[PDB]
Amino acid sequence: NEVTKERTAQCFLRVDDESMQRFHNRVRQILMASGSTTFTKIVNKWNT
Amino acid sequence: SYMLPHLHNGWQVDQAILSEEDRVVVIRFGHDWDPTCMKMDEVLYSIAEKVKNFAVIYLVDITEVPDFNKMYELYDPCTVMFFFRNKHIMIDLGTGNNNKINWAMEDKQEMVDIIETVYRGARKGRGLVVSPKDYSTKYRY
Amino acid sequence: LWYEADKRRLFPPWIKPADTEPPPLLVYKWCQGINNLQDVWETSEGECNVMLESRFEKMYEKIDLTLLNRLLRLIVDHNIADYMTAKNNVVINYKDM
Amino acid sequence: AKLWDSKMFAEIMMKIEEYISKQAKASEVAAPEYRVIVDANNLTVEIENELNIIHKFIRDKYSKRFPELESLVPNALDYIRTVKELGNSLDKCKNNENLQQILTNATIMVVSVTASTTQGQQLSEEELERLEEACDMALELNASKHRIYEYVESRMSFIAPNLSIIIGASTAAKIMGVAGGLTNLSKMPACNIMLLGAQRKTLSGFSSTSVLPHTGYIYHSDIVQSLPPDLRRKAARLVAAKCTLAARVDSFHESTEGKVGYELKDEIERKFDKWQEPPPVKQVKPLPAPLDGQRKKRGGRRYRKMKERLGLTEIRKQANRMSFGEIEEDAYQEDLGFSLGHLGKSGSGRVRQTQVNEATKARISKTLQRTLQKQS
RNA sequence: AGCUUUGCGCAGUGGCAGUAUCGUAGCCAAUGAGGUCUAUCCGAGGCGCGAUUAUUGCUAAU
Repeated sequence: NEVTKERTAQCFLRVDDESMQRFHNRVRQILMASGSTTFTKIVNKWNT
Repeated sequence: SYMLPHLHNGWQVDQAILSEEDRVVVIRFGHDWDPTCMKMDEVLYSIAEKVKNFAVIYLVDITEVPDFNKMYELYDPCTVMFFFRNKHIMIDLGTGNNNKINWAMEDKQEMVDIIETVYRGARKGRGLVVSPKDYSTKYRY
Repeated sequence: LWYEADKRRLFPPWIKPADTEPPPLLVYKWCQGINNLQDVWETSEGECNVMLESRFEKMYEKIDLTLLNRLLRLIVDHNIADYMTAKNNVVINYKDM
Repeated sequence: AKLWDSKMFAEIMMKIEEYISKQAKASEVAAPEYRVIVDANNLTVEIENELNIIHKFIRDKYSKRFPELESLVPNALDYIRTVKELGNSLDKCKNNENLQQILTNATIMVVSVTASTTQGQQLSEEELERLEEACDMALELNASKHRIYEYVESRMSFIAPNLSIIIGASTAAKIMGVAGGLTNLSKMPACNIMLLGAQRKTLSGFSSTSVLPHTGYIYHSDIVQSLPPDLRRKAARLVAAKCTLAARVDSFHESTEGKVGYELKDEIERKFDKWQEPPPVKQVKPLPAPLDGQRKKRGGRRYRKMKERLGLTEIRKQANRMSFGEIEEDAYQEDLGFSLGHLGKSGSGRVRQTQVNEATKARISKTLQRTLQKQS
């Protein structure tokens, strides 16, 4: 609380289902798009 | 399926293998009424004109021609065999069997890929060629 | 357009889909702003907070071009707005159709 | 005031023409029939030459109440009808049925939005004895124009048999009345005959292609509209060309039985069903066979330039080298796995920076540069 | 007598581009090809197909 400088609330953070599903779909489309891609290309996409 | 030329007796398929020297003979052994055989007998339709230069496709019903079942192991529902200058061109897939494609696929580019690879390896004079794609899985995920 | 709309304060502070604040810092600022209110966490009288999170459904598709041109002529001269709304009206082409 | 007195002589002439046309309905049941068409065409030209000035007067007088509506409603008669309907108070635009019969819904909404933000002020009662009088005489002149339109359309079965069959007598009348007569348009190129009655419709925040640009009565004729929208322009050019070919014939009154008109119609229909003919048989060439061992090739300045374009530039070849056992900070956050290797690396390489090459500079095509020249 | 303009030929020197050249006993075309600005204006080729190492030859190595 900026006016009083005291811990008055508590914000619990979480990743929503939409973001988890989007990341899972991204990994899926990385994996399925691996007909001839090198291992390095796949892992670079994974790290990114 | 029905559009591609058909072979009726044992002599005709041997002649079709022998009556060509500068292309590859891709024979689809099986039953054209099979759901599996009809899945890829339309892929072979969609590329018959494209591969005219280096491939000719004949269809054979093993019931109509019960002469190659025992020798070439015609007991899977659908089989594809490649012949070059009267020589069965072995092809190394991801699957254990390296003499045939005993499953019907879906993409019209990969079959031309395999046929052109077979032709390329047969002009050199090999007996076993290596497919580009690996079929030890289905890449599904 | 963006440089001018920043030089002259066109977009108000509440419209920050993407401001100088990154989205996580946007979340932090928004939460701290909720907390910083005078009596936000007080309910003795029986008051209550409510919070609505929605989105304008099919906002992009339901934009009438002529009305958009009329709204755009307010902030920019007529020629540029006409160029915008003419650019929006254009043939979309797929493989065949 | 002056315009109303000017139309008085034109009003008397129009009454005389009405008496002649009513008699034409009885005489056709020493003052020949063709002259009753020629003088009527002159009279309709004159009533148009008065409609334009009365529309200008209306725009000048009504600009005090609403100075933007003329820029939004281009067509004259539409402007007179709109200023007659809206009146001084513009609150009569919401769900107004008679506005719809004149204006497109899009332009209805644009003029309503402009009516919301108006800097014009209300008009006095004196302005309402001028503007409404002018609107009434404008509607009267339009009624006279249509009442002679029907007569001219009926009589082009005789006055211009060749032109009245290619396009139909209705559009034939619409294109001969506005052109100033058959003799006038006979001196007119087909390119200009296309733009006969081509309204400069105000694009309502749309692509200029959407609101037909450079479109004339010939483009709105029944013959061209039968064709798909893509071929209409190509059809409009041809039909207007054959229209002027028949017009030059009809000006001097040859082939009154329509032999040249029928020939031109036959040519138009032949071109039309040639354009609509389905595409022919196209062979699907097979893919080329895999190549053999070796083939002899030529070499010279062209091959040298090909080797220069595709050659490994020193900056390119330096980027391929990727060092060994030297972690580097991941450049290009948005996509890692893009490391420049020895390019700009302290591991190895030249002391001086690898200078950029000029042969690899991006270049535009010849035809695209031609498009750039023409566009500018 | 020279000077000089324009088109078409023959060669010569040099520059530049190879995502482009070429064919048209295929079709249409100044009786209008084709039109984005500017359209009572503009106004010459366009389309479809075929050849192709994105014009084609030799010599030269391997």
